[PDB]
Amino acid sequence: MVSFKAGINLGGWISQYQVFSKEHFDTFITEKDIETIAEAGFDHVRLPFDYPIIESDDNVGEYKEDGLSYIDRCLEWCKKYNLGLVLDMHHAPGYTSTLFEDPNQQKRFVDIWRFLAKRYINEREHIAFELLNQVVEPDSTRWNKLMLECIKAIREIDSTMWLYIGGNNYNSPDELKNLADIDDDYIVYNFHFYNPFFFTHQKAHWSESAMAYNRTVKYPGQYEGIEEFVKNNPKYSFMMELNNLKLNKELLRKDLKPAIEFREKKKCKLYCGEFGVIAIADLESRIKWHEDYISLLEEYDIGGAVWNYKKMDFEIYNEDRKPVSQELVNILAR
Ligand SMILES: OC[C@H]1O[C@@H](O[C@H]2[C@H](O)[C@@H](O)[C@H](O)O[C@@H]2CO)[C@H](O)[C@@H](O)[C@@H]1O
Repeated sequence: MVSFKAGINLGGWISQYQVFSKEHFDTFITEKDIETIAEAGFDHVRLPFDYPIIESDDNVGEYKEDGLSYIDRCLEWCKKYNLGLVLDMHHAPGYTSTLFEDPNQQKRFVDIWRFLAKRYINEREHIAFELLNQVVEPDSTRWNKLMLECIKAIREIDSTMWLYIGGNNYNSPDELKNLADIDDDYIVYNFHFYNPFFFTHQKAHWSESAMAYNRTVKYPGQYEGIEEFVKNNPKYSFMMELNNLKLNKELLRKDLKPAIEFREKKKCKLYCGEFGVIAIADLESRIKWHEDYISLLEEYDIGGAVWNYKKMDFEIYNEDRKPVSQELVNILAR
C-alpha cells in the first residue's frame, strides 16, 4: 500500500534549478535523500519539474532521455522505499505567459503529458500526475479549457491514473470552486497554503512587498507597524487591511474554509501540495505554524506536502541530510 498523505517537496532539483547542469542534477538529489525521507516516516515525495529538462523550444517534440532519466531514477528510489511520487509540472511551455494565448504552447503541454502517461503506463501504485503548478489568470475559463483537453488526452492512454488538479491564482483554496466539473473518479483537488503571507514569507528576498515591509513576525502573534509602514510607502496601501491582524490557529482555519466547503459539495479528495514557513523565521514560530496547520489537515483528512526538503529558503533538512529540527520532522511525517 502506497499513500499520499504526509510528503515533502523536492524543489530546486529539476525545477527552479540554479543553473542547468548535469553536476547539479546528479548530486542535488540522490538515493540517500529518498532513504532519509523514507526513514523519517514520510509516505511520498512531490517532484516539480520544469519542462526544459524534458523538451527544448527548438525541436519541440523530441523528448530528452537525459532529462527523463532523473524522473525514472526517482521513481525507482521511491519504489524501493515504498514511497509515492507526485510528478508535478512546475513550469509549462509558455507558462508574460503565452500558454493560454498560443495554441502551440497548449499542444506541446498536452503532448508532454501524453508522453509521460505512456512512459509510466505500467506503474500503477507509486506515481500520480499534477498537471500544472499554479495558474494566474483573470478567470478560470482558459485554464479549464486546457485542463479538460489534458485530462481527455491522458484518459485515452490511462483511464485510472490519479491526476492532481489545482485552480487559478496559485492553486488558491477558494479558486477550486471555479474549476470545470470533471466527471472522473481519479482526480484529487490541489491547493497551496502559505497564510499568513507576511509570516510565512517574512523578508522573502523575492517578494517586493515582503522585502519592502522587511519585518520579523511571530506566530501566534500579530502584524506590527502596518500603519506606519503604509504611511511611508503609500504604494502598499492595500496592506492597510492587514493592520493589527492577529495570527493564530482560528486564522488558519478561516483561510482553509473555502477548500472544506468545496469538498462538501464535490465529495472529492483534497491535497495541499505546498505549505511552509521561510527558514529565517524564529524556530519556535516556525514549528508552531506547522503544528497548527498539520493539525487542521489531520482534522479534515487532507494530505499534503511541505515545502521544502532542502534549500529553496524553506529548508526542512540541512545539506548533510540532518533535519533543522527533529520535532518539526516528527510533526510533518504525521
Ligand atoms: O522562484 C521564486 C521563489 O520560489 C520559492 O518557492 C515557491 C514555490 O515554488 C511556489 O510554487 C509558491 O507560490 O511559493 C513558494 C515559496 O515562495 C522558493 O522558496 C524561492 O527560493 C524562489 O526564489
